[PDB]
Amino acid sequence: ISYLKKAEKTPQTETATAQKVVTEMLAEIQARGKDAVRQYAKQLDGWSGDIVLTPDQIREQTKDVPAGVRADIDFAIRQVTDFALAQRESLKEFSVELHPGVTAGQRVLPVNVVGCYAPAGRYAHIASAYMGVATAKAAGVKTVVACSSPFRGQGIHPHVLYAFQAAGADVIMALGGVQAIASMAYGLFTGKPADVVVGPGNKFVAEAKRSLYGQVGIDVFAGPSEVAVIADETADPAIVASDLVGQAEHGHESPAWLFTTSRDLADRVMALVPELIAKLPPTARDAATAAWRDYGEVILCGTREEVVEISDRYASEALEVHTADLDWWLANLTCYGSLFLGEETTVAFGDKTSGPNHVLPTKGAARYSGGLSVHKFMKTLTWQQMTREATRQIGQVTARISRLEGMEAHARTADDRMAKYFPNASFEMGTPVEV
Amino acid sequence: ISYLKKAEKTPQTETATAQKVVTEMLAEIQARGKDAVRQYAKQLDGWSGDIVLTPDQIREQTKDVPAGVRADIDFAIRQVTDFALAQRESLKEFSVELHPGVTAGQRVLPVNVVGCYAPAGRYAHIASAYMGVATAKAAGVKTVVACSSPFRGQGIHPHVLYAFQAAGADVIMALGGVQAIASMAYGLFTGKPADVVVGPGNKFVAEAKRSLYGQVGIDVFAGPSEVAVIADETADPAIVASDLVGQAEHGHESPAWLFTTSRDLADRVMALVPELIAKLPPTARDAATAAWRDYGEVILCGTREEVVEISDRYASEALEVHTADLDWWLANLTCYGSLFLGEETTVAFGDKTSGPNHVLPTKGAARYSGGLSVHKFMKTLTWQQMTREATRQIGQVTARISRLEGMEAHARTADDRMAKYFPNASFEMGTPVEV
Ligand SMILES: NC(=O)C1=CN([C@@H]2O[C@H](COP(=O)(O)OP(=O)(O)OC[C@H]3O[C@@H](n4cnc5c(N)ncnc54)[C@H](O)[C@@H]3O)[C@@H](O)[C@H]2O)C=CC1
Ligand SMILES: NC(=O)C1=CN([C@@H]2O[C@H](COP(=O)(O)OP(=O)(O)OC[C@H]3O[C@@H](n4cnc5c(N)ncnc54)[C@H](O)[C@@H]3O)[C@@H](O)[C@H]2O)C=CC1
Ligand SMILES: O=S(=O)(O)C[C@H](O)CO
Ligand SMILES: O=S(=O)(O)C[C@H](O)CO
Ligand SMILES: [Zn+2]
Ligand SMILES: [Zn+2]
Repeated sequence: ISYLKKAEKTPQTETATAQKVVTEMLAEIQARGKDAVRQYAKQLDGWSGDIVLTPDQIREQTKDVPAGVRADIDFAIRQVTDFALAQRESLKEFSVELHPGVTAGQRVLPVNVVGCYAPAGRYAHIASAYMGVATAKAAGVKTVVACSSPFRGQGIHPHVLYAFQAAGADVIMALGGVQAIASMAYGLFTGKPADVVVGPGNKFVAEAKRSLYGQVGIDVFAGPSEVAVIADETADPAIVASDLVGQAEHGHESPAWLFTTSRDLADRVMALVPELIAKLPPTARDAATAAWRDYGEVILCGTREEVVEISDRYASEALEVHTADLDWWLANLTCYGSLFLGEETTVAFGDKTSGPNHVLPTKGAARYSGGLSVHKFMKTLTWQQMTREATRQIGQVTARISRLEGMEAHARTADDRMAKYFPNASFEMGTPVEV
Repeated sequence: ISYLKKAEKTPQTETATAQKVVTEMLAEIQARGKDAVRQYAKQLDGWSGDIVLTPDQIREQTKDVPAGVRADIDFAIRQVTDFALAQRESLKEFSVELHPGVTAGQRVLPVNVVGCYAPAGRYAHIASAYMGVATAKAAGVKTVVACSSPFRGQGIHPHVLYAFQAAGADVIMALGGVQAIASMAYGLFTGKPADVVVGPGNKFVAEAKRSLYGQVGIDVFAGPSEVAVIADETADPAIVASDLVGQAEHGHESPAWLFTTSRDLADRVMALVPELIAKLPPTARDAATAAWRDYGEVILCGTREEVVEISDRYASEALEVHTADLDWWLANLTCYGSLFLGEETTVAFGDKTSGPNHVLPTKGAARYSGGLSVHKFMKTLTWQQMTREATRQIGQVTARISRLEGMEAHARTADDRMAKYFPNASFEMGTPVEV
């Protein structure tokens, strides 16, 4: 295992800056509520307008959105919705018998209110807007509040707004960043605090969601976008290089990783990536140049197993696999947000319209979670019921363990049932706690 | 809706104290690592022994655990495992065709390393020990690190230790509180950082997990225990009262709630609870007296619908239902951690040996999450693969949407595939970005 390109910075590098800003802003917002948010909206995003859009404003701001644009977004919404409904079917309710007379089961219930964030800064994240909202509706969530940042010194990008509306948002707000996340968490402006807040964003957005976990549920830590490509000698260096640059344009902090067993592939890609970046237009060129320099990495490995080991350690948001024997890679990789098998599909496809959600774990979160999905909006709750007969065993065990732990009042709830249901039975219910 | 008893305190009252302590302690542990943890163990828990238990120590400390105790714990481990294995079956892998030629699927994979906390302070939480570890093993997790607080002069309570060992823990540490949670998160002492940290504890433990979310996944915010009872005129006040007192003994901060449509039931319960508490031994009496006084509430409602409304808003960790027509309540209740239908079962049974997990959401977390389960250790990841033909539709939509967003490099990954796979095709790929 050898690093042909090592990065100066990682997803961890900017953590402290993000956490500093978020701690300050959240303190302010907790203390000063809506006034703090309007002021942050003013000073950060130059926004003095109304925050909650009326139906009139939405209609007005999207009236001129062309039919061909709407057709593309509607098509994407359908793909996302279809995959979401398939995922919903994968998680089932059930009941079982355990000890005789003990019935237990699992209920699967949607949350009531979701807040969805769609980012807008360098780019306007049209696709993010339907990724959150369409998924929440597919999960059967009753109320969906959606926010996106005022873009390029104006309001919500009209195509983001269209995405939100067509995906089924009930409330739309022109709010960005930390103040958006906090507003949705606390129910500022709407009076409807979210049960779950979802959606991608820069390091401040992702840290704000992470800090507010508890107050709300979340999808996943979904910060500056990442990409890894696993490639063997069959891979096409021109396509690999193209794919790396594709995510590098997200911004200065987006890492692009190449893991390969072919030095010839690595070398060609390392030559091609700067060339591809130089041909980009200004904003993308600016982002990708910094990202590739500071965060880009290339790792040469000797075997497939070493690639797997490295990939799993990196736990990339998105992982492309351009190799032979794709079944082996599906069977063996274990840590990634979203997997793209073979050359034909690619991350940008997943980003816009493949179907599976693009809101995905960054900064190692793929070690413990997949991305936004209907699963993040379903609660899996347990229920149980017993016969009186079942409590003969369950009760005596409960009383004895409870007493071993020191929990006398717990044990008495079992004693009381035994005395009531079976006044003639006599069991070892454990030595009463005296201290 | 009338408050026959209104609480002066709620689960939210103590949040500020918890956060202050946790912020300080986590800062110290980030700064000083193992040195801070050894210092906290000495100063908070009076422990200056080794932290990681050796195989010989475990054998030696569990050698005189009687056969009767072992049989009860083993029976409980069986019930938890049985229900866990059933829950595991409820979440399926799948693949589907979306747009023709687009294959997308869901992989369900266990995390690599889990940290389990079993509390020990007022009481020694034997059941908590198997709740975490047995569930992790049922999920297929290969490495389980297990911690419990030094209890009453010694290291880990011997019965907690037996539970950890019999449930299948790989590493066991004598370590409590925030320092335990932190150590498992950062892999201190073991060199094995957890992917997910689970387990219940006091307000500091729960806040530490919440604050470390991101570094690790977690189960849920599982702080000071809560109980709610729904009762109608059919309920037995002696049992209801016993059950409320059962959970109140957990500590000064444990809320016990009664929601009822019967005033007579309410009055008898309110008379009984004090009498029952007075009959408890000192530790439990002290805890329950304060909990009932400060946090206990009793609410009278006119209709079942009002009871559901109020129950859903309280979102209790554990919810007993002593009513007629239990199917209606199962159909209509939406916010609770774990549901106990009918009088026969009770929270204490679920705590020790019913089967469903007892590590459950507090402080309103049941609005967005169920308790600890195999689901908290299973990652739901997505994969996809495409034919070249599929990329004709998917690629053109990607390129157009990308360019609408301003993301030119994204669009170029589609352009490059269209040129390679279909050089003679002419699609609208969008106006290239110039800015
Ligand atoms: N992980 C995932 O699934 C996805 C991640 N992303 C990432 O989302 C990010 C989007 O970033 P942006 O374009 O900035 O949009 P954004 O919407 O995340 O950020 C814009 C907001 O952040 C605020 N902000 C910016 N700098 C600030 C500062 N220093 N202090 C306080 N507030 C500040 C702005 O005022 C505005 O309110 C990119 O890094 C992109 O890669 C995008 C899509 C999916
Ligand atoms: N929600 C759930 O599913 C469950 C909740 N529980 C709850 O767990 C709790 C256990 O509480 P404890 O007996 O305290 O056990 P614990 O193990 O949670 O707390 C003991 C540890 O906390 C530390 N600690 C205590 N006070 C501290 C302070 N002021 N500053 C710093 N560290 C401090 C101690 O030094 C020790 O390391 C109870 O409230 C119980 O109701 C128990 C089982 C299940
Ligand atoms: O490009 S998008 O903003 O649509 C999604 C992003 O690539 C995933 O991090
Ligand atoms: O009593 S236990 O500590 O075993 C579980 C507790 O009641 C759940 O909050
Ligand atoms: Zn992207
Ligand atoms: Zn209990």
